[PDB]
Amino acid sequence: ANFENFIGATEGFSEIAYQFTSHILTLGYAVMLAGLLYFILTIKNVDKKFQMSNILSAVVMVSAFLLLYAQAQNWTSSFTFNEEVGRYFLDPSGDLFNNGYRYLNWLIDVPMLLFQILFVVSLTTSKFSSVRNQFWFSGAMMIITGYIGQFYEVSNLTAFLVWGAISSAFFFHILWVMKKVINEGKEGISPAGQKILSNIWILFLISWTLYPGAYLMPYLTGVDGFLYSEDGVMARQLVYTIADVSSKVIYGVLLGNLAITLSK
Ligand SMILES: *C\C=C(C)/C=C/C=C(C)/C=C/C1=C(C)CCCC1(C)C
Repeated sequence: ANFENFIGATEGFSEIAYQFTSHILTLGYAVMLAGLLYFILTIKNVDKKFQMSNILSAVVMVSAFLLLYAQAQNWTSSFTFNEEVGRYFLDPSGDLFNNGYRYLNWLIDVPMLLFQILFVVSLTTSKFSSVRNQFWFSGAMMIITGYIGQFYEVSNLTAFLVWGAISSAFFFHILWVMKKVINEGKEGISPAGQKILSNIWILFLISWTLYPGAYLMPYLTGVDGFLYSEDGVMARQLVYTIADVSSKVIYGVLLGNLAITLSK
């Protein structure tokens, strides 16, 4: 159904590819647990008016920890070692590699990552509810559309790219609203706070952009290329993990540093 199931059923995964993926996916949820503690223990550092950011971050941590731990458990329990060939192949008796776990974490997270910023920075000419509604509708849509096309990653590479194209449309609209929010939030805050808001915008752009990259990591070097193999799966899962810590944990950390900066 997905690229990881196909490669695991045809050429198979080497011992290092399988060992490396389960390791990156373990490090993935382990830092979410660490992030959950950081946000809980640091709430006393920010004034009451900003604590909504810590709360939102902590709930994202929980969602990330639970679902990413299941994604890892699903990966390891999805392949078995064939001593006769020397590689890990799809196990007909297991439940297969399912991306729905990662895609459900995204759906729960988008509304909270985009909402929490509006609890630290202030808008000027924009309306609070107008920005929030645009963030929730388009953030959900980019995800349900990215999940619809992900079903044809193998079955139909045309629908894979069209759905990913529509999903991107909603994605670039978010970057647009996120840019006005950071421009308005900069007004009336000290130069120190502005610098952090600039770092946040840059981290938001790269981190969220990493996702579509992994969505295409295999079909990047062609239909018979270096990444159209077990290496493309190692790079996709790796890219997801980097974007996962950056867009969820690092992003939330920077917001807290901003809130800390604002109370002076
Ligand atoms: C886990 C938390 C968040 C905010 C995840 C965000 C993920 C993306 C922005 C993914 C975007 C996609 C794009 C742009 C196109 C293909 C489908 C994706 C969902 C991977």
